[PDB]
Parts: sequence; C-alpha cells; structure tokens
Amino acid sequence: GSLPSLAPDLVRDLIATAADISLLVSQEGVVREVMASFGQLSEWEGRPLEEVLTAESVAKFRLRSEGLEPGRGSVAVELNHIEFPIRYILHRLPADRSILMLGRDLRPIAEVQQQLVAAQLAMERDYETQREMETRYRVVLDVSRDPMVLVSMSTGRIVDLNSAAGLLLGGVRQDLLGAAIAQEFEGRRRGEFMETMTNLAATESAAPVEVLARRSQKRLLVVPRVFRAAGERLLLCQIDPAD
Amino acid sequence: LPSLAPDLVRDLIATAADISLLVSQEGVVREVMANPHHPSFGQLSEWEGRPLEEVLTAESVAKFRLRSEGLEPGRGSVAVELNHIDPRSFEFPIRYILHRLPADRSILMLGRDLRPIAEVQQQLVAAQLAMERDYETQREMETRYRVVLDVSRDPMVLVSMSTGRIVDLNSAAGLLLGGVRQDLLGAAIAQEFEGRRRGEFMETMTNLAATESAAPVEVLARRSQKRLLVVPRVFRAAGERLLLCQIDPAD
Amino acid sequence: GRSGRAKAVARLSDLLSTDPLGRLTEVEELLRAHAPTAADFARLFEACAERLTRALAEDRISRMQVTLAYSALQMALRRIHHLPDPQKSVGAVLVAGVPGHKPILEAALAAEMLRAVGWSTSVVHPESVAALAARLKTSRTSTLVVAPSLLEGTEQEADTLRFVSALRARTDLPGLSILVGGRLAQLPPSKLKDSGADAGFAHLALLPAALARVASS
Repeated sequence: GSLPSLAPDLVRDLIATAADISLLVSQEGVVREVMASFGQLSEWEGRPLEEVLTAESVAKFRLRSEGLEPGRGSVAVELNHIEFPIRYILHRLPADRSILMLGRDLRPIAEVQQQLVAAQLAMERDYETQREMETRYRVVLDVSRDPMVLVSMSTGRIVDLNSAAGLLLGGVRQDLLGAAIAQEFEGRRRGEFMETMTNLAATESAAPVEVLARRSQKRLLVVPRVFRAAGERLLLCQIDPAD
Repeated sequence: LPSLAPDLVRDLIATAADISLLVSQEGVVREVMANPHHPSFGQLSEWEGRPLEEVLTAESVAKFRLRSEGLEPGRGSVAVELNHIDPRSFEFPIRYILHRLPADRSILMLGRDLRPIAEVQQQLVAAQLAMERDYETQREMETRYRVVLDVSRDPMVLVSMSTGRIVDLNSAAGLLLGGVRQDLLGAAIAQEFEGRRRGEFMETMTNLAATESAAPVEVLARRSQKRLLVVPRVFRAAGERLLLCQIDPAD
Repeated sequence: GRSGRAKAVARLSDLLSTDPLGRLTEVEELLRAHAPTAADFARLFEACAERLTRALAEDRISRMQVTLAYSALQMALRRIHHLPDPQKSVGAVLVAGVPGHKPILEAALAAEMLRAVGWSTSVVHPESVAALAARLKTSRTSTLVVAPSLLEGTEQEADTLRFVSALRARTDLPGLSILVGGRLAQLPPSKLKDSGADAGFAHLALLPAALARVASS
C-alpha cells in the first residue's frame, strides 16, 4: 500500500511497458484494446478474442475465464495466437466485467538461450581441432624403441613409459603407471634417489646410475633429464641394460 | 480501461511485471512487489527500508543513477539491465523500465527476469574455462612430445599426408638422411629418397601402414646416399593425417 | 593498409557487439591482419573492451552480448596465437585469475606474451588463495602475474587488494614476486608499493615491461 495515487493514463502506460502484450476484452468476448515487432495487431481490435486464438487456446481461455470474478485474484494461462505462445495473467475488472489479459512473451528468452548454446557448441568444436599434441606425444612415445620412463618430480611416481621400458623393468606398461620410481630399484628410497637423479641431470654428464630392477632382476643404466612442461616438473629416464 | 481502485492498480502492476520495486525519491526501497504467477525470487522483503544501492552492483548503481537522475514523469526510461545482490548473496539480473511517479517523485521499476539467460551464460563461461584448461594440458603434452622425440635414439620423421612434406623429425633421423633440421623441415619426403615420387611413395607407405606384420621398405637417401629401411605408421592428429616413419640403416 | 589499421578497433568492436559468432571469420580476419603478435592482440582487445564496457553502461548492448563477444575473441585468439611453452627459458611464471573472477582471455594473452619472450609459463584459475599457494609451491614458481578482468566491474579491485594482502599475510610463500594490472596498476607508482604488489602493468600489453623490471631487481 505504498504506491501513491496514479492517474489513469499513467496506469495504462505502466501496464503497457511492463507486459509484452496486453488485451482488454469485453464481457461479451470482443477485443476492445490491444497494447503492444509483434506485427501491427491493429486488426484485432473490434474482433472476438476467439478469432485470434488456436482452438486449443479457445478451450483453455473459456475454462479459465468463466469462473473468474472481480477482486477474486488472477489466473495464469498459456495461450497460443493464430502460432505463438504467451503467458497471460487474467483479471476481471469490476466496473464492466471486462477481462484484462497481461501477456509475457517467453520466446525472446528462449532464443537468447539458443544463441548461448550454439556459441558454446561452436567454441568446443574449435578446440577439438587443436588437440593434436597429446596424440603426437602418445604415438611417438609408444612407437619409439628407445626405452623411456617419465616421472613426476612432485610425486616421485611414473606418469608414463613405453613398452621398451616395460620390458627392462619387468612389467607391462599399465602395471607400472603410477608406481613409485625408487621402489622399482633394489635398495633405493624416494628422497635419495630423486636427489641422485636431479643432481646428475644438472651436471649434464649423462653418465648413468646403476640400478637393479626389482621386477625383472635386470641390472640397468639410467640416464636422467629434468625439464619443465607448462608448470609441470618432469624427470625423463632413458634406460639401457647394464650386464 | 475503466476506473480502478488502488488495490487493483497495485495488483495489475505486480502481475504485469515479473518483479517490481517501488523506490523513494531518497533512494530507499519502499516496496518489493512480487508476481505470484512468476517463478519465485525468494524472500526479498529485507530490501524494504534499505537503500536500493545496497542491493545493486557498482556499475548498476551508476547505471541506475544515470537513467533516474534526469528522469521526469510522463515517459519510461530506456530499458536498463541492472544486476542485483540477493540477501543470500545470490546475484541476479533484471531488465527494468523506470518510471518517475509525479505524486511523490518515487521511482517504480518494472522488471523482466533475466535469470534463465544468466544460467546459460554461466554454462558458456564454464565451457570457456574447460577449453583453456585443456589447452594448457596440450601445452604440457607438446613439451613432452618435443623432449621424447628429440632425445629418442630411434630415428623418426613425421610427414604431412596432405602435402607430403616433413613436419618434424629428430637428430637421429637427420643424421641417417644426411641433412640438418632446418633443411629437412618443410622438405618433400619423396625427394629425400632416390627413384621415388610423391604420389607413388605416399600411396605405398599409406597402404603398407594399413597392413599387419608389414616388412620395412628399402630406400636410398638422396643426401647421405646411405641404404636405409623405413617402417611407416599412419595416425590422425588434428583432423588431418600424419605419416610417422621409423628409419634404420640397412647395413 | 594503415587505413585498415586506423579502423581496426571500431570495426572489431562493431563485429563483437552484433554478430560475433556469425561473423567470426571477419573477426579472425581483422585480428590476423592487425595482431601479428600477442601483444598487438592485447592492445586491440583492451581498446575494444573499453568500448564494450561503455556500450554496456549505456545499455546499447547486454551482458549476454558481452559474453558472446568474449567467447568469439577466445576462439579467434586460438586460431592465430598458440605458442609452445619455451624449453630454453629465462625463468618460470604463473598467471592466475582472482577467485570469483574469470579473466580467461586476459590470462591466455598474458601467457602468450610471456612465452613469446622466453618464460616457462603456467595458468591457473584458482578456487581460493590456498589452492593458488599450493600450485605456486608444487610448480616451484616464484613469480605470480594476476590477470585482470577487463570486462568485469570495479568490485574486482577491492577483491584483488584482499587477494594480494591474503597472499602476503601467509608465511609459506617467501620471496614471491607479484604483478598486478587493471585499475590498481594505474595509480601513481608510490601507491603501488603499499598494496603488496612488486610491479603494475597499466595495460595488458605492458606486462612484459613490468616483468622485466621485477626480474631485474
């Protein structure tokens, strides 16, 4: 009850601007006034409302409006015009029992949403065309007969290897992924082993560390190299048989 | 429209808009008018009695002031997209038309609910983020590729299926072929081998790769004039195909 | 030519404000012609962002429209600039957004510019200060670039100040260099030191200059 007194022309304009389309319909069913890119709709005035609704919407309008009384609340019904859908909120006015239909067009929201969905799909498809480096990496590592193991310096765990390395270490690739690298070699421990590797890598000596692989019981020579890869610190071990 | 009582007038406004706010000339929210036929905004009564500026973002404060400070009775403002801060710290957008009411110079704000649009916007932003996170994974993988290829003692050359030109290789391969990196990058692969031509060579390697338990192909390198053995493999990268050749000495 | 150059900001802003996805090829064409390096792309983007910000302020476009523009720019960027992370590096740097903000394009551009001049770079859009500190420690990175959101409002300034303060308040990030951009970097240089940042880049394309200064001292 905070609104001030409002002149009738103002009330009309507030409704007109708030709603997307509003219809004032006589007690007898005739469109008296249309307030609305919708098309002119000028031709609707003076016509029975049923002439501009689909037959399904005629049935719905008749059902929702017949029991609608002044000062007894309002009722919402989705109607389709002769087709496009509008949410109408119906009020019966007490002075003359006309029905004021306050319409919200929900099509614009839908179309805007479609734009965003289509943009997302297009963007995702653009990135699909640039995922080549993971594939190149996988294929080159797998095909290469040079035995190699890649280790996370952060975790000390094997992040990748090829079948050639697997043979020397004594397990299939899939069983070595995630394994602690130091524990693959007899008498080695994570801390001291990573220090050994890191130190040798910085010397660039490439003179190998002698290890004995736990699984295969093979003595091996390990040549370490350390590098940064977009925020990831990695150790690459080249492996050769020793004995 | 016929003569209308104040209670009915309020109800018409409240149901014509998705949400409406009545704000005093001073800028205090006087009333939040809910449309009961529209999806709920939750409890917003707490806004009543507080400055409107408490529930708007900074740019929306400036935008509200911009379109309201010179706003006189008689015609609504241009539509303004304002971003609200909800009591539960939710942030939602409404597109409003502002009207200056002549009796008390209050401003009535008639709103259209933009929440469904904002939800789909957030999905798109999430996807933008996911794509760039994946981009950074590709950069990690590219460095891994570079190091593995370059360090590998297995001589390897990567060729474009489309042009038949070398796109990458390692020093081990360069040494066998008898050329340095910059000279071999971009070179036609068939012209690195005596007696070979692009059409027949590419087709031969492509067919051979597509077989199982294939034998290596004997070639004679144009530069080093060394007899070599080539094993082709074909794979798809970024929509197009690449030919990877492992190369070994024949002797 | 140079006629094209003079018109680039206006033409791009129009394309981005109207049909950015439908005319993405034209957007790409303009950027290909006038952004030969990521720094050039950053200069053009920041100019366009000022225009988009103003258009939104006058309600000539919607936030939805800015969101579409931003996605199209990201796509255009990745059709043109995508440098490998350098293996011969002058140092390591991490580019991060401020929690509660998504400077996806700005952080990507920062990474392109830094990679272009030899920095091994990583990018994080962190959930919190703690998560970012964790990434700094794991990657052993001692230089942090805070990417500004050029198309988000002024609340990000106070957010960035609280962010930088929170970082400095910790004790587990000794020796960390912090660079900030946007409005905070545009203050008189004397004010900059109080915030806890080591250098400011007043525009996105001035980031390499700022990093060079920090790396020196």
